[PDB]
Amino acid sequence: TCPFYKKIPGTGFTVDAFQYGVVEGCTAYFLTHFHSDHYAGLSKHFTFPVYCSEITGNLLKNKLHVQEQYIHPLPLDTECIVNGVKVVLLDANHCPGAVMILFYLPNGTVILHTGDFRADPSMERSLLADQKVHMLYLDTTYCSPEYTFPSQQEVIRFAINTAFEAVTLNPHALVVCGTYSIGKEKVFLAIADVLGSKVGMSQEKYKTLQCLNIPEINSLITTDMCSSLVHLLPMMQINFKGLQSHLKKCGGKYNQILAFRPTGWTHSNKFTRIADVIPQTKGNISIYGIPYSEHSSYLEMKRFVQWLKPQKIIPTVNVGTWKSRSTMEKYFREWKLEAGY
Ligand code: NI
Repeated sequence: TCPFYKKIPGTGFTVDAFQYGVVEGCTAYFLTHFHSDHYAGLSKHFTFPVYCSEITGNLLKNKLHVQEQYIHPLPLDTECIVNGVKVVLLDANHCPGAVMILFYLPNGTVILHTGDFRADPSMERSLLADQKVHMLYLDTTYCSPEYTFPSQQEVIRFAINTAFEAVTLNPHALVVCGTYSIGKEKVFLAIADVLGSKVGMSQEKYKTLQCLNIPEINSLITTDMCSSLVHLLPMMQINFKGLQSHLKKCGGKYNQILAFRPTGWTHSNKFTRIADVIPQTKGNISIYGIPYSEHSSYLEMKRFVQWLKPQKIIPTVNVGTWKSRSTMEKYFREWKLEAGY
């Protein structure tokens, strides 16, 4: 049954709650972003109102075939009225089309649901600064102090320099980048840009990217693999067997693969600096794991919450074990005591 942390009190609303069947007394289903754990259960047969960003609405219509009459896209940073309740969508700095939702309840409570986010100081100057928030439903994916990682900018710098060096030394090398959902587009796009190539990909992936309103996308992506030296593959295929196989398919156009797997976190971060990262190599294949995250680090999350000073925090991630839940609640108390709220 629908967990409490997907329900907005004082409304008929749910958030990312599409896998429970008909939620009893839900008059509007919000979807924060197009990732499978959050959209699971949507299809062409869904007949209730879905509220989302324009980009998420493009993906609903074109990838899952949800009918147009049930998609209610809302513009960002704009006061809107839904079943008599004022709401605002804000940029979550997650994947394309991902939002946070501000709800202004009739009784005067103000709730922020972050959906999935990577906290950023830029948020401290949006519509959030203009009023107080009583309840925060928080993306706690990496809510433990061992989760440190570099800025997205330092990681893209490392990838571009690595790729440019490799292909300049060997103009017959192929670069491969893994993907399994929308998000992290900058990795493969920035590499293609420095090399003067388009990114080659499957028809289904090309379709997904064309839903995202990315400026100048017809210039950066293609389905013609033959004309490209940056290929996008499913993440699962980013291993020595999958890559040896792919290289065979290219028919002696290329004699080396440099591949990138942008993971969330990996334990090498506690010990290693981005400058200090090395690939796994076998034969003429090298694989780099790079810590490109689209979730808050522990310190980025902590800053955001200590700025916002909510009266109550409701975690939405890692809530399934008692030891996790208990540890998170202890961090929230430290933060409140340190900041004085
Ligand atoms: Ni997500």
